[PDB]
Amino acid sequence: VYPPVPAEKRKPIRVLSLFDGIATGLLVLKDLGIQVDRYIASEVCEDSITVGMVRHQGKIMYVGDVRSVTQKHIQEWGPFDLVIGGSPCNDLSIVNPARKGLYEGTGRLFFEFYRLLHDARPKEGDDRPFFWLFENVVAMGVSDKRDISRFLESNPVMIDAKEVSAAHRARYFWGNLPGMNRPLASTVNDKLELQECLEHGRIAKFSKVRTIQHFPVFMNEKEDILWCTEMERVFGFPVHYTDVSNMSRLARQRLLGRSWSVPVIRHLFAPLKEYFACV
Amino acid sequence: RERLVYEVRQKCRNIEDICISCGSLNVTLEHPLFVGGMCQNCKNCFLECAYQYDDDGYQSYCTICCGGREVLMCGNNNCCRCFCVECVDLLVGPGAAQAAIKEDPWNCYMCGHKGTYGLLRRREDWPSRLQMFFANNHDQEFDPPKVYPPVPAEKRKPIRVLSLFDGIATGLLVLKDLGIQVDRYIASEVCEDSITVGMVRHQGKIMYVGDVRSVTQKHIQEWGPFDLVIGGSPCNDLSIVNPARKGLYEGTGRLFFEFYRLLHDARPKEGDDRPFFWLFENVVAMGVSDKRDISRFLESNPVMIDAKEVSAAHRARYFWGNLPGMNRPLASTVNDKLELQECLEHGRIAKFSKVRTIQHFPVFMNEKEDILWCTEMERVFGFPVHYTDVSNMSRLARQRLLGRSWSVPVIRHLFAPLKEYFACV
Ligand SMILES: Nc1ncnc2c1ncn2[C@@H]1O[C@H](CSCC[C@H](N)C(=O)O)[C@@H](O)[C@H]1O
Ligand SMILES: Nc1ncnc2c1ncn2[C@@H]1O[C@H](CSCC[C@H](N)C(=O)O)[C@@H](O)[C@H]1O
Ligand SMILES: [Zn+2]
Ligand SMILES: [Zn+2]
Ligand SMILES: [Zn+2]
Repeated sequence: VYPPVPAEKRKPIRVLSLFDGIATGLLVLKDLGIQVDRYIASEVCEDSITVGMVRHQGKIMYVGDVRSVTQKHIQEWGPFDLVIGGSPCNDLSIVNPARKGLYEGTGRLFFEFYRLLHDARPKEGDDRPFFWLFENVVAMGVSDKRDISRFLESNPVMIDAKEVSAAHRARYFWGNLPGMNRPLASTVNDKLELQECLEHGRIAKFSKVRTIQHFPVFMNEKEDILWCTEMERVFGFPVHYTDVSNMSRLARQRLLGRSWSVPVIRHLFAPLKEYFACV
Repeated sequence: RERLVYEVRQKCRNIEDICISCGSLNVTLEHPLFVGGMCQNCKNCFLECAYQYDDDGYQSYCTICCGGREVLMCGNNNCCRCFCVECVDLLVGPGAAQAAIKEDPWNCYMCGHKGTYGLLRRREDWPSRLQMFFANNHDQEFDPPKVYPPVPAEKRKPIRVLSLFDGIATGLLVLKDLGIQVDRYIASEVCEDSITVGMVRHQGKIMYVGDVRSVTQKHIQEWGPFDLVIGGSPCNDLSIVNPARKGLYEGTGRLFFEFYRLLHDARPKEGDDRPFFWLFENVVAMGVSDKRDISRFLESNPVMIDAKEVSAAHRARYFWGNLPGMNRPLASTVNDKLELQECLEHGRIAKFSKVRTIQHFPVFMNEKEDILWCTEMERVFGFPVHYTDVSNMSRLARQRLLGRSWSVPVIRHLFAPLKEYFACV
């Protein structure tokens, strides 16, 4: 536990964000009104790059693959105040029909986070505030979870988004952010019922959508999928967030599906306001 | 015309006494863009052909004669004109076309910086003459539309609209933007995506009908008196942009009459002097006898309105109707974006200032050639941001859906004096 820095002394936060996806982290930091000095992001999927580019207005400095980031890169891109990331979950999740393996691909990429975390960490005796967050799914192996806990040298917190959002999104969060254990509060802006997240003219038999009776909606006495803008509303994203480039619906749903739940991430990132500068 | 222009350059015949399109001696008009006379058959050809563009975004035929077998496309940015080899042999000289092919950065004669050549010289008020040229269509003489006296403000009531070929509910959207109270908005449409767009964006208010051909006069009577009937025939088959142009009169022409029928069904009787208004829309790249038959049946003179005046698209459209002030000039408000660049997303730069939609991919982003994004196509046509992102549809379909639609500030311009006849929010 690092002691709080006085308000006049606070500075803009610097974030290294691995497996950034659609820039949920920076978006949440903006929503909290924290000044962001810089936001370095590694990602490989072009659609997600584009989403971040447009929605965050060129501010994000885009890097390539995480495996091309050296310790020299970490040093020359300035000291980092917050390192965040979530390993690929599509291969760990049981939803993908082609489950060739779980430890392959995703597990290797985990260590990449691990490496860069140590690269971004201040030395002992440098008592400057430094924070990190790793995210993963709950449907994972026990020895896998143990090895992750061993390497990050911490105990996981399971947080389920149902407490604050209209999705069943149970996720592990390792990290040293203050108040990562405390209970989740749902603000009035958050929508605990699926029906509030639907478009007008639609009615939901479901109150929650399970995403980690396939088609959740009865509209005009017919069974339909949630629309992309509603999937955004379920996860807490701003309205029409992923409509940037010309991409197919299947891809755009997939893109939204991988992402972090916005009010959960707001809940986690909120006490960082006590350590950095405000807008 | 080779021997006749031989006598023209020998100072024995005036170029203004000869039809520079086909060499006819039956000179009635002057050519609107360049020096010479113009015969009536060439006027009909010019009406059909001038604003016809190929799939490359350049003109389908020569700009001069509206024919030509092999054409010269123009190098200058945003210019889409073509000049066939035959025309250049008279006006610039023999072999000038074959020599002009070899000039790799070439500018066409509407874009030439000098503006003055030997036999061909560009006439100075050509945009004014282009605007006058449609007023020059007095062959289809018709009586002026009946002007209805303004209803006092306290007496005004909410407008009722019958909207055929509604598409994505551009009309109701514009009426909302003008702040006119809408009692009801009956709409016929058949494409499910467009139905959905209207449903969501206009919040269940729209009462959806099926095919226009299932709407009877009894239907028209029992759905209450209508104050405004609007519509635009399918333009995809009339447009030269669709590769599969099987016909022009088939499909689209038949559906035109549907509008015609329901218009008469919705019209008040003589002696019923209640205000009533109607609008029909169509493309400029259409047949002359087609345009005549349309003018004959709607018993009116078309107004051509080009969206370039108020928006970032070349969208030249005919508007028949009796709305007051349909002839008056178009004003572009500060909210409207006359440059393509203002309509782009951040991080993108447009070499183009206008997009021609009636160098295929209009955008240089990160030193690469890309299509406009769907939300930008919405911004080009004046639609609200993220207007067509309702259901889960493909990009090709969603672009197509946007492409057919009416230009929003043009429709705002047309619908604006209806505020003097109906109730406000
Ligand atoms: N080698 C690699 N380097 C960086 N990102 C990668 C990668 N391989 C896969 N990814 C990306 O890692 C992401 C994992 S899920 C990302 C969730 C993210 N927090 C969000 O809010 O969207 C995927 O988007 C995938 O595109
Ligand atoms: N039989 C029919 N009845 C009603 N609409 C039809 C039809 N056949 C085709 N259409 C529709 O007519 C439209 C012509 S273009 C529509 C433009 C409209 N003003 C807009 O703003 O979108 C197309 O959307 C097409 O889907
Ligand atoms: Zn002629
Ligand atoms: Zn020609
Ligand atoms: Zn030119």
